[PDB]
Amino acid sequence: KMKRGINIGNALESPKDFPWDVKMSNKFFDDIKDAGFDTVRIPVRFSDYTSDDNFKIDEDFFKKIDKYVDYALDKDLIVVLDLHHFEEIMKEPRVHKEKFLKIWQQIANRYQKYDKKLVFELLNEPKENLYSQLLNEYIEEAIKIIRKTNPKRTIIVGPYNFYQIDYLNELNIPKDSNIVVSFHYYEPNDFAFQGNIYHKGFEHLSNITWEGTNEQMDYLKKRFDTVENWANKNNVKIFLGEFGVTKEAPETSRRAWVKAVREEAEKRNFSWAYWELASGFGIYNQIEGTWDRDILSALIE
Ligand SMILES: OC[C@H]1O[C@@H](O)[C@H](O)[C@@H](O)[C@@H]1O
Repeated sequence: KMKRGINIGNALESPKDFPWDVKMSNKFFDDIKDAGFDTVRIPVRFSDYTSDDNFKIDEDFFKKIDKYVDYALDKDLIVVLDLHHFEEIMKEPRVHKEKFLKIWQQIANRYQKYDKKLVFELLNEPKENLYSQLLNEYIEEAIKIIRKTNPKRTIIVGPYNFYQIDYLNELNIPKDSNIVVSFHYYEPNDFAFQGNIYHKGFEHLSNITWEGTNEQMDYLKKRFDTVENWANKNNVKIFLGEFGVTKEAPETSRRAWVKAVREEAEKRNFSWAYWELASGFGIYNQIEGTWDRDILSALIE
């Protein structure tokens, strides 16, 4: 099902009391669908909308999610609903385990009848103190809750340290046929993030190139070898849930990197979703509804 996807980023994963620079809008799903994408990824920071008791998700905000998911779903888009930027659980996972499992109880109860095309992504980029042996324990506990109301819906999990290839070996594949494994890919980091203010440590880089040299192509291929090999041995399909390049980077390298990564993904039967529609990594002007053909051409011929 999933192949060509895009993230609506820096939108609903914004902090509850500080919105970021992209305003979610139904027109987005029209233009994404018409561009050739079959899949949209929607990061949502539900953790900012809980009664911090039974951890009841604010119904107001929750209705906002009904609006866009239904609209997206009523265009035949696959919608990955993604619990994004749950920051407190990365610092003290043991304190927020229950808050995490309560959150997925509500989500699964509420969209249990929804079309197959609605997919669940449990926890974006586990990092810091939520290390693998806890992450796996919480992942198994969340799937068994979800599986009472959503027994066949697709569920996406990912490894520790920002969904990193290097931590796939520690990620446990659950007892379950309907699970996709996701990694993120932005290597090399200094080229992909250069000049972006939101990427702490990268904001003052400048004019770094990716020309597609043989060593550069070789590295990319070996990194993707590592993931394919893992996925073969574990009989799971892989989803490249985020990849992209900031706008500040050199126009021509940006296109070549994105093409090369997209191509390598498809070459190995990976679904993918480009990091980010309309923000600092974007390829789409939210004010005029126009695309950056130069980058869009790299993603979809
Ligand atoms: O999704 C994680 C992060 O990635 C960056 O692209 C966004 O600009 C940041 O504000 C966000 O914290």
